[PDB]
Amino acid sequence: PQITLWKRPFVTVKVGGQLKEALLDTGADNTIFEDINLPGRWKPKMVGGIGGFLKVREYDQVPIEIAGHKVIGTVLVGPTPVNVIGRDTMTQIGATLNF
Amino acid sequence: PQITLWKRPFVTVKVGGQLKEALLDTGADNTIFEDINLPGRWKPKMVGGIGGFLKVREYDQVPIEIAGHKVIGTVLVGPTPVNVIGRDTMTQIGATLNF
Repeated sequence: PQITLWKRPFVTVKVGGQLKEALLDTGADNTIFEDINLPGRWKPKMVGGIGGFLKVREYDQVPIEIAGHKVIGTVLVGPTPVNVIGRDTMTQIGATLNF
Repeated sequence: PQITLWKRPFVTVKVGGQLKEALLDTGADNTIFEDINLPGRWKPKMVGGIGGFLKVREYDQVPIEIAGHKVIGTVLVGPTPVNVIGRDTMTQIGATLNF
């Protein structure tokens, strides 16, 4: 649908099998979740951080659905204050910014 | 304008009478610029994540123009990877997220 920005743009997402709230974040390149149980095959990911490598897993072949749109994407699992839907998943979903 | 997310959603802005480029960032509550000189008193604020917690400055009565729209409010000044137009400013121009 169509979202104004008075509230943070949290949306309900079905990721893998599970329902989570995630923020649509046009400033973020990737889609990251924390606190999650993906059944997928994951691979480790190298992400440089303060004090060394952050603990970050990558899941491909992830069913993602937001507002009826069902897609297969890539989800990073790592430390993040909220779940974020970055531009990688927004573009697969035809999301535009309007003004 | 109607702006897709294949690239980083940068636009031209006039902040405190000066032209800049900034990323339209739906995941940021506030607008922040680096490397600008504003008139008047500031207040200490902090923005975080990791990279750490960053002490920043908040200025008031600051004019922002995005496509002939105009708002006079607060902005943050401090270290930031790119200039950022946050929700606080994007609501003042009518911006929406459409999926």
